[PDB]
Amino acid sequence: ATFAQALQSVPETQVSILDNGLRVASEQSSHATCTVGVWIDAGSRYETEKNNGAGYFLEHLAFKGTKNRPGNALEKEVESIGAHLNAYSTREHTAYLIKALSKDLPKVVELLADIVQNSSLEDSQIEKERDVILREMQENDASMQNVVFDYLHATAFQGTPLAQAVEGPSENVRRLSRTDLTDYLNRHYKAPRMVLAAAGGVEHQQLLDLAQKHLSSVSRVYEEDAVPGLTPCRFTGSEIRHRDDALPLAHVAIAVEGPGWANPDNVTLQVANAIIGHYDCTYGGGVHLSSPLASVAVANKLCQSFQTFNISYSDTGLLGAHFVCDAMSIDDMVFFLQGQWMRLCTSATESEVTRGKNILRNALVSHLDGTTPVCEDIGRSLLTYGRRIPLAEWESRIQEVDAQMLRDICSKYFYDQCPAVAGYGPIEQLPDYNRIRSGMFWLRF
Amino acid sequence: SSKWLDGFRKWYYNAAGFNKLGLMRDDTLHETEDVKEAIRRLPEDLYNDRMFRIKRALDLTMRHQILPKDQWTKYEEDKFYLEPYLKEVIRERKEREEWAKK
Amino acid sequence: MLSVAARSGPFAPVLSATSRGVAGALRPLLQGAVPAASEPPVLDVKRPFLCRESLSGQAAARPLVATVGLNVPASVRF
Amino acid sequence: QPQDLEFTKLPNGLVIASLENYAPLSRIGLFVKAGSRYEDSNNLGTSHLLRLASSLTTKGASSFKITRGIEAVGGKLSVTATRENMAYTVEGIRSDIEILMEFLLNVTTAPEFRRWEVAALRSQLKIDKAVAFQNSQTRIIENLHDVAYKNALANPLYCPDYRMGKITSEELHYFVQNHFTSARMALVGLGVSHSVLKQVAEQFLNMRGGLGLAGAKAKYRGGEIREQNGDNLVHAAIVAESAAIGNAEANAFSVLQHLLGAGPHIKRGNNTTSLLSQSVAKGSHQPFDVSAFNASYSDSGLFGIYTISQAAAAGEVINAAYNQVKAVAQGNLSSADVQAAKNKLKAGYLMSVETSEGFLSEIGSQALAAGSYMPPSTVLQQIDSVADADVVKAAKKFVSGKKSMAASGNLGHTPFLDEL
Repeated sequence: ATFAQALQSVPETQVSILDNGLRVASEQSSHATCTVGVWIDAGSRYETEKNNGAGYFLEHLAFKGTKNRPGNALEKEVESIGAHLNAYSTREHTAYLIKALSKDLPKVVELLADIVQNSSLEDSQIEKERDVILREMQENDASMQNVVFDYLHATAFQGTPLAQAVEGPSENVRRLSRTDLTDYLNRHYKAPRMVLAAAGGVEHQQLLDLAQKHLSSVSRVYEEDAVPGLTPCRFTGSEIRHRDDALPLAHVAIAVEGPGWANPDNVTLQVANAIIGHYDCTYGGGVHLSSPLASVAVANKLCQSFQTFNISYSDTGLLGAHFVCDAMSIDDMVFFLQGQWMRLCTSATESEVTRGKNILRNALVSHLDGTTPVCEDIGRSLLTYGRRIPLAEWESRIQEVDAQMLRDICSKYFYDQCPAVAGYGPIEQLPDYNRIRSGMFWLRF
Repeated sequence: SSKWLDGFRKWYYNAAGFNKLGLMRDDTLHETEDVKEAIRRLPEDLYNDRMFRIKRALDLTMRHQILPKDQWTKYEEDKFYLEPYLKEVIRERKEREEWAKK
Repeated sequence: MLSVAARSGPFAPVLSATSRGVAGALRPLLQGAVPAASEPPVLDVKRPFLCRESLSGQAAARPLVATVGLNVPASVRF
Repeated sequence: QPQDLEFTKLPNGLVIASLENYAPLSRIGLFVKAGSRYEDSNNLGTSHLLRLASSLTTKGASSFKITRGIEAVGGKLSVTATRENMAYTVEGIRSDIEILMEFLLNVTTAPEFRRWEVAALRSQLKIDKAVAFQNSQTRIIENLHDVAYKNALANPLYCPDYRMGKITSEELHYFVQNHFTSARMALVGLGVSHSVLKQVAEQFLNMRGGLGLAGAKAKYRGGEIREQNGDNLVHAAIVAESAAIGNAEANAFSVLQHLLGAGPHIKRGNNTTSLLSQSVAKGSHQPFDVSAFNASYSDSGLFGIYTISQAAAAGEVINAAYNQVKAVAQGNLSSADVQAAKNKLKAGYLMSVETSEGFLSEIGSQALAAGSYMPPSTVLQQIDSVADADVVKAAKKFVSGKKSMAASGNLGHTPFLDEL
């Protein structure tokens, strides 16, 4: 069987629209377990720096009780069937998802009926979640990777709603009140911004009947009739450097502005990342990895680990690399990393393009294994693209990438650009911004 | 090839003159990356024997002396200890080069 | 018969420890010297647990299973 | 449309099980009974080095060729190990996975184990042990299994600090020639047919005896280990002997595990239907986490209580959990609690077999343990046959046994085994 018709044998996601504008999408497979979730366009980018932690505080409180099921009884409704109830919030998308069995498919929709509609916010829960979130961020600032990524968003998107963290500053956490959470729920938990996704052993018609009978009362109507626009954000080439020499080793991330979701050359950028890839100190290949950055990083013992990311948002994003290493090699890692980017702008040959295409194909198919990743892709794709892209379309878009358009796209996005730098730890040998800006181009080109 | 080529090989082995410093053939090989890797892959006994023979040769060439004729390394008793390791290193380098070609 | 170290005949210097702040005229026999040993590898700062919500799920319930890979990070799952 | 998994037992003892998914991607694993169970004191840490040294040169493929050819087609090579068995896995596209098996079989069948490469990755052993011991649950379970057994299961997953630099390639050759035999292997395929798997088994796999070396029966020891290391939280595992895999009481012990609480079903929840969490929550007012530990092996099992607590509150947390189990063992439980525990257990099994990794791991585990693959519906059916009286018998089995204790942290107020 050829890969194309094997990819065509995957069942298609079925999408339908209620009269509220809420989208309902399902994908059917042969599993005995299903994953049902609600995806809302309500992140930290929709906040106005006085409700900067409203989404995090709400997603803390969302499993603490409704106006019909008071508190822990809701927990029993999840725990007496073995379902796993989960939630997360990015800067743009907020998901409440749950994994259960198929026989419990109606009743569990009931939970997603009243999690996003009839949340009850008791005040004792408000101060309890207030100091829980305070010690949660006091725990989370120890993780240097989250600190570096939040610093990168702070220095890359200065003065924009996309710089602020999902959790927000500590002063708002001690300042969010009941009415502000009510206003956030009224403005952002509306009907046309919500996608009910299901993956696994579900049928689309039964899911539609349950979705109608439960979520037909979601608002669709505005409070003050003022549409919250999702404005463009100004990327700013800059640096931020937090020097703390007591830390054992440093985390450094360098990014440039990338296109987002709607631009198809994102797929080309993914192949570029698949040329450079990732490396960790606990790998197995050694010096014989195909990535030249990883091979030189294990040959000279430069870094503890590095990875490449392509983070996207509405018409914007970040595209770059993040490495943790000891201090004495930091600039050398930068030099080698920058050199790899310049090769992808100048000397891209078909062998590494074929290798990166194969890596992206295998990673893309193997990522969509499991009802929870399939439901995540359905909800995120209908929030971002407005439709679910079948994997055959992804295969057709991948197959059109050769070396010429790869180095064209990489010269567009990487060559002679102003990056955003975020360093944390013993970063004295991290070079000054003029050295990185000089490393963004070659004099031999 | 039968009659005198082996005899000419014996005469050339006597004439080249590393046998009268106690050296074997593979001690005389100039280091490259391949030869250094093949030396690095040697076991401890052959490595220590090689390094002692090399510094004995340097001691003898300091004083402009040679070994006594009974201590000259014999042509038949000369073992080619290094060249399987060197051939394996050359083979894997050629594999890496032909992969880098395509 | 006091002097608990001298209660044990051969186990006098094992039960006791005798540092010398100012070393006198006579040197002790077996001066002793540490070998230049190795160093442990460096690791990043870990995740502390300061609340009940973060600690949930951290208690082990299944046997320890380790996994290595050629280009995937090494992991351990409980 | 996922038609039927086909099963085959060759006369040399080799197992081949494959399923025709017609998937875009294929996953092929080889399951060998070659864990840390099969080392005596002479060759400790050999299995760890072999797990790390799977990607070395082979008699038929070099390590440059193996690494570059696996990364050239985008496939994945992984080794997953426990105390009992090891598993080798390749993941790829259907059009390439055939030659991927070639690489896998070299790694299993003809390793050269050159001395310089083994000397190279002993440092990788040290780094991997440090990374895996960065979590405290690892060293708690390692010390717990060391204390709980005398021989053949007290051997660690991770190599001891003295054996690093002391493992040679001859010991790895001995381990391969004595435990990678024919009748200790199951070859599992997903996204393939039977004919290609039978062909590659006929090519590479059909040369060794099959019985190999047995082991040392895992005699129970008991006792306690207390490691004072100065952290903010104190970890303590108290276990006792329990039934093995394939016994009629392993299902009752798993039901008792999920009845006492084995994981949070709600993110940032309060663990309402967990009995141990209920008792310690009504007791204490500090951060904690208590759960039930189950670990069943081929001929033995351990069941017990895992507690993470504060330094000055460890005694009341441990005593509250232990008195909760003592109250369970007297028969103070409801039938709806056992029904919810069975729901939790069968839900965990069904969501464990959903991905291809978990599915192929379960097929390989079933083939190595019983030699006869059973459908998930049969597993749920024998889960449904557990009565609450067998759960009370399992709890009384835990209470009236010789406990093994492993603790780490500030042990100022952590109790002992006789004090419980």
